[PDB]
Amino acid sequence: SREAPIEILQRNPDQPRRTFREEDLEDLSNSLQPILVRPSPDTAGEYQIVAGERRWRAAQRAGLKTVPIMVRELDDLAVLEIGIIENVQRADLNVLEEALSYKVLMEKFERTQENIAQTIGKSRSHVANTMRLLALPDEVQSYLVSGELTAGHARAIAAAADPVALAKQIIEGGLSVRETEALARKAPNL
Amino acid sequence: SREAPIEILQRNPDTFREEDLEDLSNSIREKGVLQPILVRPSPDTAGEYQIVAGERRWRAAQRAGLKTVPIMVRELDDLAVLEIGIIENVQRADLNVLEEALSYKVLMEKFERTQENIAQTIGKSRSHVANTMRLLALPDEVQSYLVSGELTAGHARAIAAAADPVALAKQIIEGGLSVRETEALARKAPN
DNA sequence: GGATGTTTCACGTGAAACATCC
DNA sequence: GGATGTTTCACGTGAAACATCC
Repeated sequence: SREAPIEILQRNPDQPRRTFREEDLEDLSNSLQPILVRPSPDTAGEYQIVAGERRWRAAQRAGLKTVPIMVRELDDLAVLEIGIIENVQRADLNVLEEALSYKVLMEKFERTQENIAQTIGKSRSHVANTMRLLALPDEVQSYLVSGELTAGHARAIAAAADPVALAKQIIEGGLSVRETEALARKAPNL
Repeated sequence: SREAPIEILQRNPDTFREEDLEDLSNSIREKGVLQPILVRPSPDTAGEYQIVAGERRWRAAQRAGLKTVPIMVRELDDLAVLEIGIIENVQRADLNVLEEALSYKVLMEKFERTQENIAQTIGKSRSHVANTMRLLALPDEVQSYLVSGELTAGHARAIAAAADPVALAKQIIEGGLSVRETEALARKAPN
């Protein structure tokens, strides 16, 4: 890990516009984990960030003249890929955003579930079940982000026919996940 | 600490997480502002006060719809700055359970806060605050297993009240027992 | 009665087990 | 056979219930 001026690092225009909560950044600012960089295609002696955009922003706030980088050369697709795998590992994301990240890793980057799981540190089951939530009706996906349903609830009624009817039953009756599992079990499937 | 209308307080002109504020709001809703707000006479108004410490609970009380909130006309004592420093550090949530327990013990002893007070402040439940602190009563051996990972909070908490906890900890690790199992183990201690 | 000490157990998670597809 | 699709259920957390102290 080489020391580098904070001036000569730049964010990746290609990988989507990451925004971070002021609170989280003010916290980090106030708090020596190297930033993963690669030689800048735009400049010559400058580096581009592949991972650690938060700490970079935090270091700027903390007023450091020079910040620890760790360089490695990397295809534009590899930097897109690491960008998504980093974003998932952040605990900020919600389950639908998390599922999309898994779908994109699997489609556009031809990764196996088992691959994604090993990479992101969860289990394959989890990766699989998370993605399945994208198959749910819009109505049911609304309840997931509103908070009216939990992942556990939604996942247990994914395989049912007329999930919306079960979701309504769950909310009205304030049912547990265990209860919904028994409900969906004795209901037809599509 | 005199009770004062929420109307007559104002912020220091020189972000708080919705979740955290909704939580506090609801605590103040049930138990009321358990920790006085430090104020000083308003330079802007005349009969109004300006807040020196407790902007969060003020905002929380407004959400809870309290007509009047407990104030204390007082400046920031070095102990007040030590106190805020610890309460901020706990809220960060980077810290581990033993560090968390110490923070609660110090808030309770050196700053004479009630468990219920600490809970409302830091946003966990009283039980939790109580049970977390109890882990400090465990032998060093057992506290080692908590940070090593060999035991979980749930395990340790369930054998705190036992005599010879170390013997139970050894039983747990050797037998790879669940928390439910340890609860049944400790339950059949004689008393 | 209200602060503190301790136990009990319903909860959603998460991954292992099982089922089906490629 | 190994990836993927889905179900089942053991797990620790977390907070309400219970117990004890002043």
